[PDB]
Amino acid sequence: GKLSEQLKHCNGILKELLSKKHAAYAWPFYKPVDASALGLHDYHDIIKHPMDLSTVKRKMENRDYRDAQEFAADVRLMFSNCYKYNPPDHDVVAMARKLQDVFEFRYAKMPD
Ligand SMILES: CCS(=O)(=O)Nc1ccc(Oc2ccc(F)cc2F)c(-c2cn(C)c(=O)c3cc(-c4cnc(C5CCC5)[nH]4)oc23)c1
Repeated sequence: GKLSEQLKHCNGILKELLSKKHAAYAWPFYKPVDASALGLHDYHDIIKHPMDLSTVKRKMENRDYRDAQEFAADVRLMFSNCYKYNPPDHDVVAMARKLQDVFEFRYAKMPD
């Protein structure tokens, strides 16, 4: 259960993404997209591999990530699903972008 130095960094990023500091734009990402509740027609046809922060959290807490690139691929998938489904002017796309800017900058500062 001991994380590598790179995955400890990633755990730090995840905790920041889930923190009150980012909650104004992170909240739509805290749990899987409920397509039924939202009426997102054909969400699960268009999005083959759903992802959200609760999923990333589970993988990290269970020590299931093999490396940092796996973590980054999941977080990027979460954002790319959002951009792929939604129109460019939707509020959730703006929120995704704000959260992704936090992620990309912090991830880039991972010790190599
Ligand atoms: C906490 C997870 S949840 O149980 O599914 N709750 C939830 C609540 C609000 C969500 O997004 C919104 C953001 C802003 C807004 F004004 C409305 C939202 F539905 C979203 C939401 C998250 N993600 C990742 C998305 O990609 C989308 C897309 C949409 C969405 C809602 N209405 C549309 C339009 C029809 C296509 C554009 N898209 O809502 C979410 C989810």
